[PDB]
Amino acid sequence: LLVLAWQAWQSLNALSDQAAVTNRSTLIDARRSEAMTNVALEMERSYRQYCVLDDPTLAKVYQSQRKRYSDMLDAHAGVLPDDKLYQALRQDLNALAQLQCKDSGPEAAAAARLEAFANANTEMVQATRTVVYSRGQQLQQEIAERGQFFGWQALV
Amino acid sequence: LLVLAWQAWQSLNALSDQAAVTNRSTLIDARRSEAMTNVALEMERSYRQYCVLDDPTLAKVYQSQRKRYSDMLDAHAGVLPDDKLYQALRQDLNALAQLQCKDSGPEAAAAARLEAFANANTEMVQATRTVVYSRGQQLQQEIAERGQFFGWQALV
Amino acid sequence: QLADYLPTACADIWSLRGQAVETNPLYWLRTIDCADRLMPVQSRAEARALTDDNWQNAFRRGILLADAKITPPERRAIVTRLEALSAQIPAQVRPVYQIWHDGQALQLALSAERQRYSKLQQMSDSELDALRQQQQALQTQLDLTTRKLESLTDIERQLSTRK
Amino acid sequence: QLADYLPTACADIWSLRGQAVETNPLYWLRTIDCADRLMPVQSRAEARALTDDNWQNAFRRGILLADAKITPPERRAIVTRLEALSAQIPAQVRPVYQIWHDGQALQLALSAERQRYSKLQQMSDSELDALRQQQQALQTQLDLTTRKLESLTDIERQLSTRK
Repeated sequence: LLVLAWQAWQSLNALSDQAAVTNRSTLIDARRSEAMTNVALEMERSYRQYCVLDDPTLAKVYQSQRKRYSDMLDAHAGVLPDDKLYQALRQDLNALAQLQCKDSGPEAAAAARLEAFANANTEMVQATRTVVYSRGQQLQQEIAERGQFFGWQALV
Repeated sequence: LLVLAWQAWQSLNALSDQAAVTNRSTLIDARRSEAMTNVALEMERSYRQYCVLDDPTLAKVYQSQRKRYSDMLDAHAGVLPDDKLYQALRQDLNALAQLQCKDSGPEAAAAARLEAFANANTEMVQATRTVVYSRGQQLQQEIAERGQFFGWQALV
Repeated sequence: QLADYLPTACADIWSLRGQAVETNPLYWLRTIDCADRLMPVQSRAEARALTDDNWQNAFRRGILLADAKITPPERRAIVTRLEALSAQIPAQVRPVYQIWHDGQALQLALSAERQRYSKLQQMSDSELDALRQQQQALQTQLDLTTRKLESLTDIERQLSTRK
Repeated sequence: QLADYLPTACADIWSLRGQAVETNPLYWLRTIDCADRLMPVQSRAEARALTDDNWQNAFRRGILLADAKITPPERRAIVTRLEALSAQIPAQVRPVYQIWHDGQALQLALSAERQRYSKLQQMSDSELDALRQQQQALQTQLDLTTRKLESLTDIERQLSTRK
């Protein structure tokens, strides 16, 4: 019957497109989150080193790193369902735009917000990993539903 | 006949299992490669800082990082199709065990070796990401071809 | 044939003048041995009534004010002045004049030596103070740099152990 | 009344020996004149053979070897020797003894002051050398530390540029 051929075509198209886009998006999201955490750690290190060792070149390097992190954060908003957490990360990053500390170490509130920034970035990478696993499991469940439909059609 | 439908159902379930395991393995491979490159960068930083400062505590930190990278390398042998470059990384990492240097800087042979090690680690991450595309595209192509073959060859 | 006046008091011998007596040194020795035992303020009081236009009066003024504790500007002035005294002097008093001149010479030489010693001591103290303060500044600079190094290494260790 | 011998003839003042001129000071003014006006080497040569225990002989020996750049130790020794023998000084001869002792003792004081000044200068130079070498050591420590800091910053820059 024509129904079998039509459903085969739809299955091919849907499964192929979903498999390709899910693989690519998951890989991009994982790599982006890992680079996010790494540049956050580098951000903290550059901040501390500039505060201990006063030098405008360290400030320029920190500016470049902050711009890179802001760009990379702007390309990850559409994946995490809760926009509040992404906006909080953006606000913390923009709060870390200035380098100010009186003593050798950073400002006390600066230290607290840096620790909050690190914890939030760790939670961000965890949430991105969970969403990636969710997308993979969703592909698995959809293809399982297709298999169940095939089994129901097997009754004839 | 119903035997064809049963075979299609079983093949689809096996394909679902394959898709899930491929997704999980690919994600863990990407994460492992990124952590590999980050640990290599931290290795370089720790080596240079210990050579400049001559602090046994930095040496112990470098030993811990080297052990972590050795584990990570041991947990990645079975993915890369070729073995020469992986064995080269293993040998380079093992030989980068002692910290021998003069006048606040690694000796010239050690410096060139470290550079080459960084380039080879970049080649590792590139090759494993190529294998990632290979596995994803293999799953995509094989599911598409199986679907099209079953749809076209069962039109009667 | 020269008489002796040593046993008698030195006041009248110091008071008397005349060319007849001036040809004998013995009364000059009497005056010099009386002047030191005299009260320096009383010596100044008795020498104030003297003048400097003649060699004898300037000579005895030098004796009277030499033993007194005086600042060496006027001592230098009088030892530069007594060349006029040397311009007119009989041979009898030349030896004692020479001895007095040597005495004043080593006096002012000792004063100049002690002033040179004080100047060198103060110069050495000043240079020592300057070198000590420079050392303190450089030590503070080393403390600052070693604190910076220690803090930087500590932040590196903390970030390493965060992982 | 004392006989006058104003001309100075040192060739026979040893021969007179002072047995009859002990009351006339001009004898020892002649002695000091002929001592300081003559070449001291002949004075030392003649004083070598003179008596030492006799008070007048020791006195004249002291005058005749008082010059020719003699070392301060034996100088203080000999003036103390005359002070030990200062019990035989005649009253008429007392003032010249007093002035001679004052001159000699002040010469010893000047020499001691010179020695003290030289000693203070040499301690000052030693302390300056010690402080200079300590400053050099601390300066090389500081430049080593700042070199380490510069190297650390340079490796940070290099690794940042690596990415």
